[PDB]
Amino acid sequence: CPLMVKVLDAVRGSPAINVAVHVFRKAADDTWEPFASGKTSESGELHGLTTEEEFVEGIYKVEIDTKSYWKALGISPFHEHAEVVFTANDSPRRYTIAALLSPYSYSTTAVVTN
Amino acid sequence: CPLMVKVLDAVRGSPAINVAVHVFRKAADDTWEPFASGKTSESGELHGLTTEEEFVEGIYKVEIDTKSYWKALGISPFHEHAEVVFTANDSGPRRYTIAALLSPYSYSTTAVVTNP
Amino acid sequence: CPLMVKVLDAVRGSPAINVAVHVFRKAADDTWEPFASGKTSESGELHGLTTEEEFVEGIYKVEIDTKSYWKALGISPFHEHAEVVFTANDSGPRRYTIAALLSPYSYSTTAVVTNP
Amino acid sequence: CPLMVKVLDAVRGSPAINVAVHVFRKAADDTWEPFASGKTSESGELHGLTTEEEFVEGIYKVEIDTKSYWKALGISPFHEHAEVVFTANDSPRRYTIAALLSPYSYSTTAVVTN
Ligand SMILES: O=C(O)Cc1ccccc1Nc1c(Cl)cccc1Cl
Ligand SMILES: O=C(O)Cc1ccccc1Nc1c(Cl)cccc1Cl
Repeated sequence: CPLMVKVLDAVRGSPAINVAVHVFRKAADDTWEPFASGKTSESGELHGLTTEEEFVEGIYKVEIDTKSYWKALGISPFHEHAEVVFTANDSPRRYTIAALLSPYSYSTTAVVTN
Repeated sequence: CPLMVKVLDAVRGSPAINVAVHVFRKAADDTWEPFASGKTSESGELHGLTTEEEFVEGIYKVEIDTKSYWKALGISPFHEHAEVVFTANDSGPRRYTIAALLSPYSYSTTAVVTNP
Repeated sequence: CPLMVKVLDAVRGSPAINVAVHVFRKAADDTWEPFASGKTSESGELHGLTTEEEFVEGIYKVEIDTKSYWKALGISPFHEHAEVVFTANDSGPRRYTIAALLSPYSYSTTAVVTNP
Repeated sequence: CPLMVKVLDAVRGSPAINVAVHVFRKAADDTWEPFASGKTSESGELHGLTTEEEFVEGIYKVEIDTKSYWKALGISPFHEHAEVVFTANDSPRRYTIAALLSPYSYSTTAVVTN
């Protein structure tokens, strides 16, 4: 599993469950190409987005549909989503994209390991 | 000032100086139209991006050029740039402060929204 | 102003107002001696805690009373209070801004350190 | 495992390895009593600090020795440590205390689950 997403709720102190995540790859013409997607599990985790064979070097965008998440909890959010844009690089790389969510704030970190 | 950006450096314990910022607005046709751009000052702040008249209701994207910043300092960062996307002024004019705290492999961003 | 505190609310997208702050200094005998205290204003800022003369070299603890804050608003938070412990002024006098961003189950804190 | 600590490095984008963690319980006389301790593993994780039988309701402090961590990497840190003070409460509770570290900044979150 080369690319994993982890999403947490800073208001309830829990995994953020059933959050839609869309991954895009940057094409040669600079448009964003749909690459992979899913919903976070009960652990707030999203696995099996892609394989090592497909996950070539390039610029990727991970879009976390945070607005819909806060809406379903009855809370008015600030952001449309959270966007994590980065270059995948063969020179470590099991990528964990973690995001902590608040109504008016989010943080994201990359955990890159062998 | 209706839209302002503040950036801090979590490695140096300092304002993030000379950080390029590009602001876009979602157009009728769903494309990101260039709206405003600037660079953070010595205080890590960016003011005078727009006016109260030009800053109408819409979906805005604030792109903080974090990679260029860390690179300009001999650090190879994870992110290309931090992207803050939000609907602004949908219940009348508000004033927005987009705050960001930067580490090479992490950032957090928060919004301060006040009613003038 | 050599020591200042700024607090934001990540739930409301606002300054955290009326947040109690207690500052302690490590004494010769290793105990935490009361140093200064105050409350954040409408801007979420706390100034005038100490002077440049009183703020000598030492290990300081800034206690931001986050539980009291969230409780005063009908939210049951995780943390009792955020604790920022640091050595100050060990290479001559500096000015410190302790910044904190609060969520019910999370906070981040950063330091802005400037040479006057 | 009622209490788990996870520590990450925001500069290198990795688990923070070999970080000393000390847990204290608040005594009736308001002093901090040594409760449990350890070093974070290669995954930046610390498990088996305590058991359900011992982890009774009360105020606990998790002290993360961040200064020593940054020193060993040759980096001058701001904080003496990171302190996470909280009440353990029987009314969820598998507690994960997560901390993300930078030289002049840290964030911490509680992930509390059933
Ligand atoms: O991911 C973030 O940036 C938010 C954050 C803040 C404080 C402590 C931990 C985390 N994230 C986090 C968590 Cl809560 C668990 C596993 C891995 C990570 Cl990166
Ligand atoms: O800016 C953010 O979103 C994160 C953050 C984390 C910890 C401490 C401060 C901040 N932000 C922040 C900033 Cl960038 C300026 C003034 C006051 C604050 Cl609280």
